[PDB]
Amino acid sequence: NIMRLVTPPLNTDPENLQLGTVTVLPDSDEAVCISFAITRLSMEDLQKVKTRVDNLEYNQA
Amino acid sequence: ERTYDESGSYKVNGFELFSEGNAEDDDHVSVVVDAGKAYVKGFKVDKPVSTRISVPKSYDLGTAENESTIFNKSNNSISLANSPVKEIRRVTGQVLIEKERVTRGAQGDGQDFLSNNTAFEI
Amino acid sequence: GTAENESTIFNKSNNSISLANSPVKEIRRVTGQVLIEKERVTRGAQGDGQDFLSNNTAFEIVKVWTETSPGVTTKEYKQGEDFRLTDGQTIDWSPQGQEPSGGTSYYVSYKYNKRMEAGKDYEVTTQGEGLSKKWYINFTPSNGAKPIDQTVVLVDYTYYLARKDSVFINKYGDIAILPGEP
Amino acid sequence: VNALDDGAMEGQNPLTLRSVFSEGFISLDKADITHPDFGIVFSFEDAEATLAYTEAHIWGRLISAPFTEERTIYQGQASETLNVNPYNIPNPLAQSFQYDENRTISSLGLYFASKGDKQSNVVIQIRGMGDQGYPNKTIYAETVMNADDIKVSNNASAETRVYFDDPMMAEGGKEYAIVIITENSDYTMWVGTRTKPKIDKPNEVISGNPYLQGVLFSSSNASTWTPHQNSDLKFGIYTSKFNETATIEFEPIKLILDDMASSTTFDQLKWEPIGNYQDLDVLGLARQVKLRATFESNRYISPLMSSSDLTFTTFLTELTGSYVGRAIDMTEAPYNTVRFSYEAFLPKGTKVVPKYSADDGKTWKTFTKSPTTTRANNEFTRYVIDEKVKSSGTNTKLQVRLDLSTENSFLRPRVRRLMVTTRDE
Amino acid sequence: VNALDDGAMEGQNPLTLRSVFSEGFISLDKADITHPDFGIVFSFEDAEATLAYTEA
Amino acid sequence: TFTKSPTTTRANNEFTRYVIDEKVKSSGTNTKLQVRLDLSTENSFLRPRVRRLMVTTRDE
Repeated sequence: NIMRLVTPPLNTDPENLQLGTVTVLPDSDEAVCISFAITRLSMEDLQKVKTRVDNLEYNQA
Repeated sequence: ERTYDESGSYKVNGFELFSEGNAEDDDHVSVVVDAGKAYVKGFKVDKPVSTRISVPKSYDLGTAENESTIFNKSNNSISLANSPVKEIRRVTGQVLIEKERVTRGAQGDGQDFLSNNTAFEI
Repeated sequence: GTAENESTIFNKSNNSISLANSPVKEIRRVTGQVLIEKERVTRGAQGDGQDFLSNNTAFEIVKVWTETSPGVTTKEYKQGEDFRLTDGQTIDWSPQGQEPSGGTSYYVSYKYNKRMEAGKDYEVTTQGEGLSKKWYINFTPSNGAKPIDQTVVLVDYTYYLARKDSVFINKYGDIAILPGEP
Repeated sequence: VNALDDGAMEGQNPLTLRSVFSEGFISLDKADITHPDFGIVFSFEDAEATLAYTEAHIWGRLISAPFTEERTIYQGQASETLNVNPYNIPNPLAQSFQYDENRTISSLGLYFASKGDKQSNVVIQIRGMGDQGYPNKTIYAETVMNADDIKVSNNASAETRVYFDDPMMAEGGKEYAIVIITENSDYTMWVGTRTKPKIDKPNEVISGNPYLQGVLFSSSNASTWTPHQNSDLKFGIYTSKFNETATIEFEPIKLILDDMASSTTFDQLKWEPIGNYQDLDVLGLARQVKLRATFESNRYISPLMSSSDLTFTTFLTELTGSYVGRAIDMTEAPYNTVRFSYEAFLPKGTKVVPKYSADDGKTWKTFTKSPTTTRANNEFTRYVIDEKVKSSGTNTKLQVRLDLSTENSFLRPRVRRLMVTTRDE
Repeated sequence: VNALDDGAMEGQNPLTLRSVFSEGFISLDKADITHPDFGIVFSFEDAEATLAYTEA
Repeated sequence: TFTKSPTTTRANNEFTRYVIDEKVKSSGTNTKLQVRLDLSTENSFLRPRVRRLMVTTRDE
């Protein structure tokens, strides 16, 4: 599709983990690579998220 | 089974994408996937070194037809909307012929053919 | 044989237009200038941006305006300082002048070349028989899009070709035929 | 909820909250008023939205009125005439008031000393009062009064009655200001001024202030107001109290034996002739059936429809309209789940259909789930929908819509406190 | 974004949003006008800031 | 000064949105914040403009 409307293919296979998408420009050697891999969240990260939520509700108050 | 039922598939680290453009083939673009670790379907997938992959170049064509623009005598140039143009199939515009010599046919009240068969006004 | 860009001026008084070549097989394309009146368009979020029209073959903007009730023009935007036609596809608001607020809807009127559809915009009929038979494009349906009056309609179609062959006999008594050029 | 109370939005490239959209029905900034389907009217005093009457045969008399009016405020003393536009006569006015409780204003009373020609008209408005005791630009009601409707007298005896299509809910302890506007320079009104003789009783003079809690105002552009502390308009304000039911009767009436079966098949509680329809009829193939319609009354009944003389087509008009919000760009916050919440008051024979679009109004979708209902008050009920609109993938655009419709003119729906939020799950 | 439209800030011991700071360019409360390097001017109607002309 | 280059999104014909997201501190956490924008020109007519400044912090 044209660059304004191009989208990556839609997939729902559980057996595969998506690491990212590669976009190729029309008739060119250049290509745009982006990583969208799902990454874990350790307990420290979740605690930091909880602290962020606490700050959010404090600011709301 | 326990890992997938608890957390599903996820990445741990690595697996960054980088473009290199190695000239293994003119019809492909090389891409490098950096080393990393991940758990897919509950099974660990540890890769110590980067993996090279190649994508085919895009050559599929879109057709634009009846792209209209009003011609101005002051400015002769007219632009095309789609940028990566390959080839122009046809350009058509109204043209005026002045003083075209025509021979009268032998038959009376007959028909004399013009040099161009796309005429619409005398 | 292929006939392309066969031109005929369309008249509002007489919708029918004839095809020069008699044995027509199929009509590849019928195109004519059509006017769209009161096409709803939504303003994009980006200021001084571009809003895409439903048809990408537009070549002239007639009127751009907004309405709160039917027939009441709240405002009419002036072409050349408020907006301009870009690439025959978009209403570009890059000129300095006024523009609608982001997320608001406004009307657009414009002209474009529509590829007419058989059985929807026109119907094909015939009168005669044999070599005198003729094919016509009638533009009969009421809801179908008709060409603007006193504009050119281009038709692309194919038609069969005749062939003339010569009969020969050799000294062995073998009758044979050489095919001529169609 | 916090965004519900903002009521402000920029024109060119507005910053919008991601995954949030709410309408407090307090301003026009959030609404796409230029949309072709936009036909709703706001009531800023109540922060509600409703449908205004639109006209697009036999007469009918409103026997059991839907409410009873009572004159609570009345300043009767008058002494002088003041031109409605004093500062532009070759060679607008307002009067403030307030109530100590929550009252449903139904109609106004005004007294005009002179009027213009047949074609002239006067615009009557109710505007709010700001903190420093002056009229503001907010308008809670508006109507147009023709010259015929404006009665005049040389002794301040003629009282022209002003009705609005929507009742004005005056909140207790808040000031409000009647406003009178007209471009014509030949309109005058009676004003009572302290220390001046009365028109009908010169022997007596207005000793104290005519209306203590109000002030007369004058302006050259309906923005800057000059107060007249010692003067007040001669006016009266009527407040209403709605009753249980209302009844209309039509004047007596394609062959009667087919006609009465055909008619009583359509005149029923569920078709657009809403309410308990009844008739009586006369034998001998007489033509004079007489119709009656009874319906349940409420506090939102239009005083203009009650006061006006009905017909079988003005009544039984099916009003329609919709609210359409400005398109929201959710590119930086893709979503696939939507939580739609709104409070709606639904009299019998009314509907509110929520809708959404993820393509800038090109296509409008509908929710498959049925809303869960929680009661807000006696009238309004809260409707909430929580549905995964997209099974796979994520949308990047949002545009909220509500479709309102009615079966008859008197009974209309009302909506308020519209909150829409989106999520990615 | 919501804090961008506030445009108010107390003088002595102000309550401030944690991990948030935004300037709507509609008031001087958020700005440290007494800083040595402060040399911008406000355009409150446009909610913009720029530089004014100065000699030498 | 931030080491990353800002990602650009166009706002209108004049203004462009600049966004930076950088882990300013590799280890530990800061406890103070003071925002600053430095504006400069090289003639008297052509001057820059700024609006809608928003700065937020996180612990990651």
